[PDB]
Amino acid sequence: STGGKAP
Amino acid sequence: EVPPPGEIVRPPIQLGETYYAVKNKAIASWVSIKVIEFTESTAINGNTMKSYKIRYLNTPYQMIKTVTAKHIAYFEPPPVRLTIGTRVIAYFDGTQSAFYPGIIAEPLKQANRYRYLIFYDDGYTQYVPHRDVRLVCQASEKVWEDVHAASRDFIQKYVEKYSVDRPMVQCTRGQSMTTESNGTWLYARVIDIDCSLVLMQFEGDKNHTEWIYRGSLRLGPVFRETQNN
Repeated sequence: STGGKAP
Repeated sequence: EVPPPGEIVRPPIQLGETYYAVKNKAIASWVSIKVIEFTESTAINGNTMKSYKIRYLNTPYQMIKTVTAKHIAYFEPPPVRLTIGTRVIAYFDGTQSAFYPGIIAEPLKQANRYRYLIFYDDGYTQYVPHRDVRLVCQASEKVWEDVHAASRDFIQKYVEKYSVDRPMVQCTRGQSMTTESNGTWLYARVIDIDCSLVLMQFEGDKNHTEWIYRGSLRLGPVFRETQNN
C-alpha cells in the first residue's frame, strides 16, 4: 500500500 | 561494506546466465531468469534493436517471455556505489518480500548511514543497503521515461530539476500536518523520523502509517512552501 510521491 | 566510487558498468547480457526480470507487471516484482535466446533486429535507417527470450527459474512448468534489456537487471549488486538517477531494482522486505523497480534518490553517505534512498515506481520509498540493489541492464538518457506512468512526473521534477535546496519539511514527533493519501487530504501526525523520511500516522487509523519523503508535495507544508516559491 502507498499514496504515491505526489498528490 | 560501503563500495567505493567508480565506473558504473553495464556489461552485455550473456546467454545461459542468471538475471532478474519483470515477472508480469513492470512496476511489480522482478524474479530469477535465465537468458535462453538473443534477438537482434536492424532496419534500413541503422538502429539495431535488441530483445531477449527469458526462462523464469524455479517454476511449476515452462514460462518463457520476450523482453527488452530495460526489463532485466544484473544478478549481483554493483562493485561500485551508485548515484542519484540510477535505475535499479531494490529489495523490499517490509518487516511479500521481493525486488521492485526504482530510482536511487540519495547516494550512500554518513548523513543517511550509508543507505540508498529509493523512490520505487509504485510510489513507495525506503532506505536500502548497497547489497539489496541491482542495476537495470539498460536505461534511457532521460531515466523518468523508464518509470511507470504513475511516478513519472514526480521523478522528472526530482531528477531533471534537481536541487539540493528543494523544500524539505522540518519536523519533530507529535506535530500534525495535512497529508495526502490516495486522492484525499487527511490529518496526519509525525510518529518517527529517518533522515529524509518521516513516518506519518493518519487520524483515521493508527494502523494506517506511511513513510513519506520529507520533500514530497503530499505533505501540506511542503506544498504550501512550494506555492510561495
